[PDB]
Parts: sequence; structure tokens; C-alpha cells
Amino acid sequence: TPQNITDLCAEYHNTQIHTLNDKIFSYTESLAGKREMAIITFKNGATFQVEVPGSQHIDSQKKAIERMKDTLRIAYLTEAKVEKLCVWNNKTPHAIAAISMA
Amino acid sequence: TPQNITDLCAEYHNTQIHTLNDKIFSYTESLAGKREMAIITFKNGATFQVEVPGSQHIDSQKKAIERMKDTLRIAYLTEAKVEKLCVWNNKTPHAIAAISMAN
Amino acid sequence: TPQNITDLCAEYHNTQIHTLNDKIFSYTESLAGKREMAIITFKNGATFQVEVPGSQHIDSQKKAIERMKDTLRIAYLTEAKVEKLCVWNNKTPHAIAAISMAN
Amino acid sequence: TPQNITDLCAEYHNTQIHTLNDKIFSYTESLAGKREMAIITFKNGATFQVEVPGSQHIDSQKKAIERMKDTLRIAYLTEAKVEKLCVWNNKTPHAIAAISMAN
Amino acid sequence: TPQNITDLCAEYHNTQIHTLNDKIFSYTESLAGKREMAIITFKNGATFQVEVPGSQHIDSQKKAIERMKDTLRIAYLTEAKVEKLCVWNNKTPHAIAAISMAN
Amino acid sequence: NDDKLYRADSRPPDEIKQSGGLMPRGQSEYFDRGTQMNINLYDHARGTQGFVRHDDGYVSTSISLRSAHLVGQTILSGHSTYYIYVIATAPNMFNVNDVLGAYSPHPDEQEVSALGGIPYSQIYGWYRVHFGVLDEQLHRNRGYRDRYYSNLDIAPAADGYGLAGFPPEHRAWREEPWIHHAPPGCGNAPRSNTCDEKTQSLGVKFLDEYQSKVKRQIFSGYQSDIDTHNRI
Ligand SMILES: OC[C@H]1O[C@@H](O)[C@H](O)[C@@H](O)[C@H]1O
Ligand code: NA
Repeated sequence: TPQNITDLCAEYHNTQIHTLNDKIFSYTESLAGKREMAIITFKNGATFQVEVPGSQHIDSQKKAIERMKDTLRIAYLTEAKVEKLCVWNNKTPHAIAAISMA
Repeated sequence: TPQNITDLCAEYHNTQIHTLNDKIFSYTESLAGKREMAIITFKNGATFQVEVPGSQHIDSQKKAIERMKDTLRIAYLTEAKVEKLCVWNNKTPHAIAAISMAN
Repeated sequence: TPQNITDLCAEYHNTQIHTLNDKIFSYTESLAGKREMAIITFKNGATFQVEVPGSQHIDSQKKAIERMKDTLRIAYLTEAKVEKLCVWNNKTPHAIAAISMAN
Repeated sequence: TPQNITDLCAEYHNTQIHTLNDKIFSYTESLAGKREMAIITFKNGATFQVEVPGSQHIDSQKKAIERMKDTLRIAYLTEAKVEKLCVWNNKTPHAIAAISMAN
Repeated sequence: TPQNITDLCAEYHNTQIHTLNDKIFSYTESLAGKREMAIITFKNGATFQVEVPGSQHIDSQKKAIERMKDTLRIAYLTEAKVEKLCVWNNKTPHAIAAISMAN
Repeated sequence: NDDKLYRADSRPPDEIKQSGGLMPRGQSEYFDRGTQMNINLYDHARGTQGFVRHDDGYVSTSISLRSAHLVGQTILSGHSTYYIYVIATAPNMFNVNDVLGAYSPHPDEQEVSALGGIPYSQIYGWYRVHFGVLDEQLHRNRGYRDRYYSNLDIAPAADGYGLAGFPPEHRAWREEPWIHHAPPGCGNAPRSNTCDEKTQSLGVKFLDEYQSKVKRQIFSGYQSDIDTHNRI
């Protein structure tokens, strides 16, 4: 219904677009209790998370959180250029809401 | 049962075939609440979505919607040429019902 | 237990082997209601489906139907040579029961 | 707990290690009823199955059986050299319990 | 929330960071009952496991254990450099809690 | 290391992608080994240049952009548009002067040649050349893998001496270093078609082995999306 990631971001409070136009520099993944998450960085040091699933997520988001972590791993290993990230900026690191690749 | 995407598309109301014969230019995916969707774009501007699962979908479609986003993602990443898309032309962006890939 | 696809095929009455020794020419996938299926073709025109899950399938086949759709997509994208298909031929397109890959 | 495939295999009766150091020659998978299984071969004729899930398996193995079939498909398509297979030798074909890949 | 693997590791007892800056030398995977696990080695002989899931893992970890086995299998095949592993050292071999890949 | 090689070629990027790379003459796809072309470095290096050398199962490159441009201007004059492909080093690449030694036919050219062609993933990108003028903008190839190829180099000459492809009666096979690497039927071997058949089969085996490494890298990345638990 939004046609692109910028319009999607504008539908939510506490978000912003980061324009990276760069491949992921590092990919980190944890299975440790209460920290079942992924973190990625870019060569400029920008750091981002896919949050641990929690009470801030509705049920429909659970499959999507898993899909995002799958997308970040393949994007890292194929050196895919990421165009933009939409994130919640009230989290540290900023938490990924959406990704675009072009 | 249909032999191809064009015959499949014709079994449905409010559908049409788009013919791209091109790789996907952009792939966008979202996990935001109520916007768990994907959007693709072609270099000519054509934009399509995989709809957020909802009341318009029967249960047997849920796994297929998940598969389609997986397919679009890997098609994008591998630069696979997409032949045709069957889409519902009563959504904006037009909603994908089926994809065919071929060179 | 069968040791190859020809022998496995022979355990069912309504199946046959097709020998392709060729990569998949097109891969088509649908999420449309009642047609949640995949279709493949080869350059000679031979066309095959992975059927929509139905009353003909036992519970153990459900996961395997999904695996077969995974298999065909990645076989398509990697241009892997398909040796043989075992199919049910009381359906059109012929419905895939098994696949063998070899160069 | 074991630190390698040979030690892991040794924990079970009716097992043995095959040292192959070779890529998979052929990959076969089936969604036919009661034969939901994978079969691989090597160029020297050696043939191995991943068993149909059944009462010889405990519930925790079910997820690993599915993972193993994916591992074998991936290995086949990538022409990855398989180092060793741990198998049960009281089945024909010998049934895979574990796989190692090195380099 | 931690911003990197070193800070994540510091949150846990009986945990250690190994700095490898190397690709995985071997990947082993098992579906044998009570040994549904993965083992990796590095060329210097360092050996690590993904543990068999059990009651030392909370429910939320179950999915993540499966993800880590997916990640290790494919990191091995793509020869991806692993930067660091966060591991529990109250197990032999040390058990993986987290992985970072860079360079 | 991250060293690059360069090749002028009239074939455009879309065709390169469909072909799986920059292919030798007669070959329409990299991995599709249905019809097996002649692989012979000596024959390849001696081939005549309206194409930059690409016959007999190898594709030639230069060691700098300027060198490849100058060659492009010599050989591809009268293509209003051509491309200069920027190519990573990897062990499918042979330094022709090193492998053929004093029998390298065009040693001033300093050519490096890829056995079986240059797979798409080994292509960093490309410049467009319009009426001989290099466009300033390098177009980057999405199929490229930098960490992979920047950790690899060209083949050492010792891996190529045995593939040099000299005729059985050529004196190279009786001289160092090639005498230590001569295929069966070549040189001082009794009654030196065996030599050429063995050059061919050795080349096919080299390419089979090399192709397994490309498949492993590229097709493993293509399968790094799988999430087991979601299906389990
Ligand atoms: O198990 C799948 C098969 O089931 C049979 O009953 C049916 O006749 C076949 O067409 C095929 O669908
Ligand atoms: Na290199």
C-alpha cells in the first residue's frame, strides 16, 4: 500500500530512513537466552539490530522478524548492496523495520 | 490445472499478465506491524507487492505468500530474469498472484 | 527400499519415468487461492507440476511437497541438470512424485 | 559429547564410516506416499539414503532428518566434497546418520 | 542491548570470546538420536559444537539453535571468514552462543 | 590479493550475464559443458587478433586498464561501443609469458589468460567505451564477490607448465621446466595423437575442478536464505 520504503517509514512513529548504498560489513548472530538477535554493521561503523522478539511485536511480525534475519545473512554472504534501512530510532542499536536493496 | 502462468491468471477475476523479461531492479521487505509485506520494482518503474496476509486470503495461501517473498528475494539477489507476473489490478501497487522465470 | 528413482517409480501403479537430462527452462509459482502450486517446463515443451496439496496426499507428503518446490526453484536458478522425473500421469500437467539430478 | 564424526558414529551399533572425499554424483528426492526420502550416489556406485521418518526415530530426530536432506541437496548443487558419512549398515541402501565436509 | 559480539558475551557467565579471523575448516552435522548437533573445526584444531537442544535452553533459543546450524553450514561452504565466536566453556567441546563474520 | 585484469570486448554486459561470463569462442555457457571445446594454451596464445584472443578454450586479459584500452583501440576500432571488463585474479588465470617461456608468441603484450573463460562472478565491473572514449564511470557487477576473489591470485606457473599445450615434437618438452611436467606421449616419451589428447583431458580436468570451486562459492551464497525452523 505504500509503494516504497520511505513512504512505509513515514507511517510509523519513531522511525527514520538511513541511506547506506553499501554492502554489509559485518554480520553477527546470537542464540544466547534473551539475546536471540542479529546485529549488522557497515564499514562507516553504522550498527543495526533485528530485535529479540517480544511484547512490542504483534503475532504477524514473528514470521517477518525471522525472514529479516534470513535476508540479512544472504545479503551479507552475497555482498548485496543495501540501499536503505527503515529503523526505529528509540532503540540502541537502531532496530530494523524494513530494508531495501537496489 | 493450468499449464502456464497465462492460463492460471485467466482463472481469476481482476487479474492481468505483466511481461517484464527483465531482472528485478529493487526488492524491499518489511517487518513493521500491519506492513509485513514485500515490494519489487523493475527498471521501467513497474511496482508490485506481495500483500500482507489478511481476510482476502484462505489458509492454504499463507505458506504460498511466504514462499513468494522468498522467491522474489532470491530472484532479485541472483538477477534472475523474470518473464511474467500474474497480478491483481485492483490493488495499488498491483498484487502478485504468480511469477514465471525463464531466459 | 528403492535404490534409485526408476525402482521407486515402479512401486506405484499410476506413475511413469520421464528422462530429461536437461536443465529446467522455466519455473512458475503461484499463491493464488486453490492454485498454490509450481510448474516447470523444459525446452522441448515438457511441462510438469507440483500439485496443490489435497485429499489425495497423506500427512507425510505435506512437508515433502514443500521440499520439492524448494528443490525445483534452486535447481532452476543453478541450472542443474535434471536426469529423471517420476510423475503421476492421471493429472495434467503430469504431477511430480520424485526427481533425480545428475550430470 | 563427540568432537568428530568418527567418535559420534562409534556411539551407535550397526554403524560405520565411509570415507568418500568426493562430491555427490547424483541426488534423488521423493514425495511419493510412504517413500518420502532422499537417495544420493557417488561415482564409484556407493548409494545412501535418508530414511523415511518412522517409528525407528525419536521425535527430536524428525527436524534433523529434514535438515539432512537439505544439507545433501546443498552439497550436491555446490559440488562440495564430502569427507565422511556415518551410516547405519543394517539398512539398504545404508542410511545416513551424519555427514562431514572439510576444507 | 549490546552493539557487538564482545559486549554480548560479557552479559553471560562461563562464556569466552575466541578470535579466529579464519574460515571454518570442517562442518559436521548429525541426525542420530540424542546427538542432533553440529560440530565445526578450524585449521588450528579448535573445535566447537552447537549443542543438542535441551532443558538448558529456553524456548526462545530453540529457533536460534536451528538458525545457527543453518549459518554454520553455509559459512563453511562460502568460506566466510569468522571473526569471533562467543562460546560457553563449561562444555567440551566449547558450545557456540554467538558468531561474528567480517572480512 | 585484489589485483585486477582488464579485457576489451564488444559483447555487452547482458550477454555476459546470460553466458555465465566472458566465454571462449564457440562456448555459449560457462557450466554447460555439453559440447567440449579444445583447451590448449599454446594454440590460444598464438591465435590471431577483430576480437581479443579468446580461442582454444582460454580468454585473454591485460594487466592494466590502459593496456586493455590501447588493445581495444587497435582491435575493436569500428565498434562504436565496446566494454572494458575489470576482472579479479584467481587460479584459473595463467601468466602466458611464464607458462610458455621463451616460446610465448607475443611477450610484449604481457597477457594473462583464463582457462575455460571468465565466470561472471569474477567480473568486478565494466567501463563503456564510446567512439574510443572511456566513460569515466565504472559500472559495478552485482554478481561479483570481493572477499572471495580478493583472497585469491593467478595460478602459479608450476600449475600451468603441464598444460602448456606444445605439440609433442616441440623442443620445449625436452627443456626445463616443461620436461618435468610433460603429458604422456610428449617430448622424449616413446613415439611422441596421445600428447594432444592428454593436453585436452588435463585441461578438462582442471576446468572441472575449478568449476566446482565457483559453484561452491556462488551457489552456496544462493542457498544462505534457507531457514530450517520455519519449515520444521
Ligand atoms: O499422492 C499423490 C497421488 O495421489 C493419487 O491418489 C493421485 O491419483 C495422483 O494423481 C497423485 O496426486
Ligand atoms: Na584476486
